[PDB]
Amino acid sequence: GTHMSSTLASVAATRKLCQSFQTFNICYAETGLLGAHFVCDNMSIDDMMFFLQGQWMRLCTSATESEVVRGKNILRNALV
Amino acid sequence: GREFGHLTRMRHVITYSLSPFEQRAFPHYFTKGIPNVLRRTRACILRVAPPFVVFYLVYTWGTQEFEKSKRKNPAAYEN
Repeated sequence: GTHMSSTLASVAATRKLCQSFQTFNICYAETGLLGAHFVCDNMSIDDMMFFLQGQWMRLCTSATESEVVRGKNILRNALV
Repeated sequence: GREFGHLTRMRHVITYSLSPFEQRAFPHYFTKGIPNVLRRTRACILRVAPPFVVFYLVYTWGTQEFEKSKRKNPAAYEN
């Protein structure tokens, strides 16, 4: 719900902006697609996109240590 | 009321676009622009110009007629 660590997930749960969204990293031999996919209502797409893009920008400009540690733990758990 | 999301109902229309940083801002500006301008001019020249041509004819006649009116009339000073 609204207590999700991911700020985008928390916003989506709070505002009912998205039925389901997920980030993907589909790698190929020399290229790949890095991004997100979401399912939204007619009147929500814009907002969701906004927040999604904002999230990216945060990581590009202001990424903190605690959230990076959480992401590393998530990646370790996914790998194992 | 009038916002993107409920303006109209459209189905089965696929649109393909391109990034503005992947395409040229002036693609075939003269090779295709100049023929297109001529086509547009030709389609409109016979609906826009003829009224203005009439004005030019009226303007010239009025200017000439006004000049002629101010000119001296020799017959008036005869006798």
